[PDB]
Amino acid sequence: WVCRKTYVTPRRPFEKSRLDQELKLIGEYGLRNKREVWRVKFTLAKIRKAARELLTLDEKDPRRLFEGNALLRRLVRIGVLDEGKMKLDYILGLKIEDFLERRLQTQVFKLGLAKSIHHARVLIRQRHIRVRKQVVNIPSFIVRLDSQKHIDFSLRSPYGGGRPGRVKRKNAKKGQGGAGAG
Amino acid sequence: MARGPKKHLKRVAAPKHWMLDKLTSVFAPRPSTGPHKLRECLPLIIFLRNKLKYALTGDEVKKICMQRFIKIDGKVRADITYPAGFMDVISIDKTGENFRLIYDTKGRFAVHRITPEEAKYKLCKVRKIFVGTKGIPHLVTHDARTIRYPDPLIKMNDTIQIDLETGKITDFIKFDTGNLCMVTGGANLGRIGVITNRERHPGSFDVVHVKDANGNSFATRLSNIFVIGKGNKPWISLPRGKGIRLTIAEERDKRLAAKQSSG
RNA sequence: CGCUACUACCGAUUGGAUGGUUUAGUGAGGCCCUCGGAUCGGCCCGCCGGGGUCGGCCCACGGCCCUGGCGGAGCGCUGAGAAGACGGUCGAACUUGACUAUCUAGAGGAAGUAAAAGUCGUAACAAGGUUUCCGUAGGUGAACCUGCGGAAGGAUCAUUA
RNA sequence: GGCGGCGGCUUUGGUGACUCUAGAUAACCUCGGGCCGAUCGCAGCCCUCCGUGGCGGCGACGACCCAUUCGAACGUCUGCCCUAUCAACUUUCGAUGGUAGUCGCCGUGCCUACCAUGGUGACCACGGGUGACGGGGAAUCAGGGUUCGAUUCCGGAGAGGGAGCCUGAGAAACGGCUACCACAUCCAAGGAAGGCAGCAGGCGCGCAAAUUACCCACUCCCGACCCGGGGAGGUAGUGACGAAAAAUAACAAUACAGGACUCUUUCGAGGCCCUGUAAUUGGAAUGAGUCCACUUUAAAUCCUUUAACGAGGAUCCAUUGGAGGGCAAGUCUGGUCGCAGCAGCCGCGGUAAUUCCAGCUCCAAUAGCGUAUAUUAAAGUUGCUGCAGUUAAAAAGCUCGUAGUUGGAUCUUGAGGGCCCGCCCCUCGGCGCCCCCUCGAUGUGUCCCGCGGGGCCCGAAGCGUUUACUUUGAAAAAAUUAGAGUGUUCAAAGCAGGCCCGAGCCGCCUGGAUACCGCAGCUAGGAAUAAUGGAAUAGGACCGCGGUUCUAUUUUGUUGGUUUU
RNA sequence: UACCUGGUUGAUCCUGCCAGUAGCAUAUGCUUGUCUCAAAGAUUAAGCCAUGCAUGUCUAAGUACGCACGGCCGGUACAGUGAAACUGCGAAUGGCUCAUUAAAUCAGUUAUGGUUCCUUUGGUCGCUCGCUCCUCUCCUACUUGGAUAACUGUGGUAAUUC
Repeated sequence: WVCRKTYVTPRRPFEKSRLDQELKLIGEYGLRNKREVWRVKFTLAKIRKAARELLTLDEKDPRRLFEGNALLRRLVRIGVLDEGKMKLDYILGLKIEDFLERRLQTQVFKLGLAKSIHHARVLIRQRHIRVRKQVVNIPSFIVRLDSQKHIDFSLRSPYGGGRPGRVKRKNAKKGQGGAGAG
Repeated sequence: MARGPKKHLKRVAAPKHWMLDKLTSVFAPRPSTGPHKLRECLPLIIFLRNKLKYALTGDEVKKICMQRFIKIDGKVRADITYPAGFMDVISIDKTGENFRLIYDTKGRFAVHRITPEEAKYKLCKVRKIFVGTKGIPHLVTHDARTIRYPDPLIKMNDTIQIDLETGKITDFIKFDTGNLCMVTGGANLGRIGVITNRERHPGSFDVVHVKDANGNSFATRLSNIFVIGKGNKPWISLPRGKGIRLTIAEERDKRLAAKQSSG
């Protein structure tokens, strides 16, 4: 019924300084393409302007407060914003990479079995982790505060604890047929 | 070509106060004709399997109406979509549960278990008082229940405690200033409280300045004013959401409370 | 002015095609109303089947009456009522021309653009060899020439006791 | 008390508003032609009493006659695209008004009888143009603005085009009919039978559009009705419309190539971050798959669940665009030689081609990317914000001059607390007054006073000239969209959700916010601002009253008479 | 995201359009692994439409005389069930499509005290208030009359839902 785009397109086609700046955020955080740059770029333009409009509203407006204190809380429940500052002036000062750190990928690179951020996207994509009682397969997942407290091995990752699929068995077959001579 | 009236009704272009969903089911219950105008009305099937949720399919609700377990206004109902309006009790004849249809100040129907003392009478603010043929006065209420021989001191907008066992009206409450009135409609839906003021105009379009229980004073027309008895004297219980008025910054303090606080 | 395409123009052919009207015509077609009586029953009476009564208390069958049958009878005089049909009513519509619009053929006319290296003269640019240009008016193969009044956008912001 | 005096009781439902309800009398009629059961199921009774008459529920259906519901259709206000190379229009045909009636569900020139000449326009009427269904809403733009609305909604309109009838409450029904007009069938030639802009599907047209699918289960719908039926709809298919998530392998080890580093005078060595590249892989994986299975739902289907299998490599191996600039990345390599081509534009190619054509390398995005066309911005090149008009486009030959659009000045409202308030130059409330049930003197009734109703007249208020304006609310389809609750595993999104108890918790529980309403109106605050009012050869306030006079009706018990206040 | 970029020329500053530049939404070029969503005969033919199908329906309660089915259980009419059939209602709506119409639709606001409405919600059902009782003789109330479907067969029909 209703759908929308979650990425964005700038009005300048070739702005090579920006084009290699977008190559950084992929290499700094482990992204697929510039769409993963443009996905958070699609969001953060709306976030600043929502911070801008509530700032230009008159104070003690519930549409400024009750929406905004939700928007204060929604940005803090995920742990991107901290509510120790908690006003619209600082929400004008947030960036893309505050969300990228709260993605599932970098927190796997920060914490757990990831040696690289190539590796950190793989462990989500090849489902070695459970973030809850949840095989979570999305690297752009952007996490909450409690979410960083239950990222484990998955029970479908047969290494680090899990039911065997066909791979540690194959890695057993590397010693039981790769070394068992049949 | 609109060669007759529509005998079909679909969803979302449906009343929102029935609290239906989006296009998940492509048809509406479509209440029948009856005592109340069709938007005031509420289907039983919304109250049965979408509010109390004892059923899940429509042919069951037909057979539940063939069970005849439903008495609306104390009267046996076999309609899945009965045109039941305001202050209409619903006697669920098998669970022993009475529920009187009143509106919230949130904007929703209240699943509201009144006492069975409060189920015999419902308060209908009257619709007309007319001297019928052969010199006979009458009262007819908003649910079009034509009652011969009214009270000889009542006038317009008096509330009759409509004996739902019989019709055949019992005692009244006179339309008086400062009565409790569940204000319904517009930005003042579901608000109970005293009247304290009424404004008059020849012709049409009279507004009624109502100060509710919370102190919200508002001028909203007498069409939005259904009298429910006497001032600071309710006659059924107060519905959910306090039935007066609620603020939304407080409503998040309400919505955080009993989720994960129960069981 | 030569090569030469594009394009509208215009155009005989009272070209053609399509659509919209419109005069009046015809009026379908049902509706209203006028009917109509194809026809179907009731009442009738003749006769018996029963009942009753006044052949008869044998008041009985039957006469008679009621009714059952039945037909005739006046088909009386009704109840119903068909097709048809009356005149209107709306009016499909079509006709007749008129009428317009759209589309297009259209010989060709006549041009512009394009199209360029084909041609004259040298318009005009330096004051461009007659400085420019307006209006207008003629002229001149043409660029244009001239007159009349302009103008400076000229080559003059500058001529005196 | 057969009355003459004098007094006394002295009596009608609603609307802002109808000649409203209601009343009555005189009736009226409706015929085949208003009405109050010749019915049907379920079931208990009483009988001076034996099989009937008295009779009671259950509900069937029905109608009298109305409320209702559903509304309908007509009438109010506000609102539409383009055109003056459309300026006046409308009736001979009623155009417009009245009266009168006809008719129609009814208002109505509806309609005519009849009368009137109306009615209306530069504020662009009248007319013409628009794929003009309209709107809810949609896309884009800082804002200002700009494009869309056949399109999951609302309302309208037609089912080939008209016309006419029908049925029913509702239909000129094209899943009626009748005929016509344009199409389509059988025909045995008489006749008979037909209209997908229903689902599909088909062709047709095109640039352009999927099942001649399945199910009445979900959704609802109609019924005599739980039952059923439904191409409504659901379901899948079709389906880079488009959208969402985001793979095609990491990872080290190795080595180098180093950047810190440490040693070293540096060198160099040690030294990791490593990342490319090497030979590799090493465990370590993963569906992309395949697949038992549970699942799924109308049945399914997919999904998710998966036992199990499915990567060391040139792999299970991404593309589509660009490098002459604009425009990122080839002053590559070859060929070509103003050729072939390329090049939106600016431009290469005429031989040592950075424009070709390729190779290679690079860049770009990426399961997309590119093109076409369309439109929005950029564009302050339509400039409302916010264009330019001496010489680049753009002040008329000049002037008056209407519409047009603009316009000069000018009238009054201290305290409380560290601003806030009312002030200054009758209908309510209500200080008073009398009446009345009277309140404290007094308990049909006074003198503390209407406070109760008032009545009147005040501070107060209809006030006095009003609006624009602003402000208040109401009203302001849903969807949309803004946006709250909400972990859709993120997300597109949905309206959700969360528990304890073993599973007897026989449950408990959050919810499903709020924002928006052209206008016109409404509402009520404001009264600045902009218009706006009056006393002019005198008018306004005061029962100043006066004399006149019309008439309205209460009491004189009543009526009647006249008479007055 | 409130932007510009390239192009007049000997060079320059302008005006000024050109062309690049993003959004889009079909058409399409090429290519495409998962998993969630899905527009889609509007453009062009409101074209013709083949075919498939798109509104049916019985309650304990209209009529059971099914040739049925099932039973002794039958008589006053009796069947349990019940095709049909007649009777009751929908069939008008739904879907589809926007050709059409320019104050017209439609939208917002109003009003029918001009108008009609199945259905449903509720009242209304003894009577002629006795013809100053036909309604006590009008004596049909324990109930009326005839008249059709299904049923049957005769059938005709190129063909027909004849």
